[PDB]
Amino acid sequence: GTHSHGLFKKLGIPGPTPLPFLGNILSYHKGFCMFDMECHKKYGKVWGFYDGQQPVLAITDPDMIKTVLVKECYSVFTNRRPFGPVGFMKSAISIAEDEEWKRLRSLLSPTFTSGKLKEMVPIIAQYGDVLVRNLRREAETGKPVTLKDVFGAYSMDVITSTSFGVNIDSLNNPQDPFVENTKKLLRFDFLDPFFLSITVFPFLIPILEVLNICVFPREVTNFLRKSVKRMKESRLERVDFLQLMIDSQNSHKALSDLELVAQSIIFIFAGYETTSSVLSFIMYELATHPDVQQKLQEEIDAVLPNKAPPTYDTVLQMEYLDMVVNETLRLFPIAMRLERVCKKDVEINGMFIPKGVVVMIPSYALHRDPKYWTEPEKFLPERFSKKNKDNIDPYIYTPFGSGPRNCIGMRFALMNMKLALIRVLQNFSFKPCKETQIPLKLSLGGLLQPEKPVVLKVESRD
Ligand code: HEM
Ligand SMILES: CC(=O)[C@H]1CC[C@H]2[C@@H]3CCC4=CC(=O)CC[C@]4(C)[C@H]3CC[C@]12C
Repeated sequence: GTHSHGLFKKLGIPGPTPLPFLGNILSYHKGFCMFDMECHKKYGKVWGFYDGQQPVLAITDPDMIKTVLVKECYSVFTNRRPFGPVGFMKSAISIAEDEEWKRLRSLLSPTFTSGKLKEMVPIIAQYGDVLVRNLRREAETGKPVTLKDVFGAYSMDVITSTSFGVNIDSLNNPQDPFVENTKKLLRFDFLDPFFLSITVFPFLIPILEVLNICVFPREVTNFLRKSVKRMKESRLERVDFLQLMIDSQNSHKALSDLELVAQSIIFIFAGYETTSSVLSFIMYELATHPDVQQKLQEEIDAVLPNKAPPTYDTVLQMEYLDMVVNETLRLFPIAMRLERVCKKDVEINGMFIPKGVVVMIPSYALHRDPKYWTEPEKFLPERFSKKNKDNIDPYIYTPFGSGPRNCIGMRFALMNMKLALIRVLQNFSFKPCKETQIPLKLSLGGLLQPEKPVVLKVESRD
């Protein structure tokens, strides 16, 4: 079982020595992120490894990265690594490929313009208020609060309302069937037995498609499909993603009906647990660095006096806030990696890359690389002080990727998280208990998350 295993020794590329059938996956005991640093540390600029039989080429040079992510994105590095039995979700933009990806992407971009984002701020700012009362209510009771729980509820509230115009406080209405289903849409752990099996036996993926076994829980997708077509149905009696999409069905185009339901499902999958994880990582950093939390609270109260409500304009005004957000994303880029399938023999910047190879950018590692980042391990928001910008390479730092296929939901996710932080920090402060793990521990699994969940105390500023 060493078919594609000769490739990198042939081209003269360095790397860890692959076992038959398994390749290098046994090196994943430490998790993706620490496998990526070790390889960087030990082979340097470039290296090669095998996910089962699948050869993966890591690159860390910013010029090489740009060529891949930007310059030719369209005729060579268009698609992501196929990853599992996927059924109708093959039409979701993050999963679609080549020409149909390109069609969806430009059908869906107008939905993410800045105009639309502003129509949406009074809708998401509403759940900023909701989150606050939920927070005071169980902070004036004492004591430890689980962030992932309060920020998950907030992330859900904001998705349900901007995706579908469904307005519920999910923390307190925990069983609207709409809360129950959408909550099951978590990010995939690719070190789970199921995905490691799939990686070693990818010839099994088609078999699973046949039995209609899918990585998106068929019971949840059923629910949303029936939900959506009913929403479209009883709407022929503003503003939300569903609506913007229903409109771009009225004149590549003819954004399909089922194509629409797929995008709706995938927007949830993309924004729900991502947004809640980052908010947790940030609020963890703010509790462990009162320096920074105090400075932010002071910045907020100068832009928004008398606990005044955040607007779009006052949000972009706050550059210490922006500093904290980015410095958190550096330390914890929850994507971990960026990947493109190389779909033709190509020659980029002097390195020959044979057709079929997965080219991989180790985002977690580059964000912690001693060259570009002084004291890489410490939470230092001053890195992003507008002084030191332009000392920041947009290809080293890539928490939302880069190029035509970057995070289409970026400015939304950024605006979402900031409005949440502001409303929270206008009202509360967050101290570390010692149910709190200090310092933080990342998971040995395939998701960038804390080992044990983050718990803190929440004091009302009154
Ligand atoms: C803090 C929250 C988020 C982070 C850190 C994040 C990060 C990322 C990253 C790294 C990628 C891959 C980009 C690449 O391959 O270069 C991505 C893709 C994507 N994200 Fe986000 N994301 C977040 C939230 C969201 C939200 C809220 C949405 C939608 C509402 C969203 C929708 C997408 C979509 C649709 C793609 C694939 C786009 C395509 O393939 O054309 N993400 N995200
Ligand atoms: C947590 C996670 O990544 C999810 C995504 C796809 C999910 C799997 C999908 C297929 C599946 C079918 C089963 O009957 C057992 C559970 C499993 C094996 C699921 C376990 C949890 C997985 C691995």
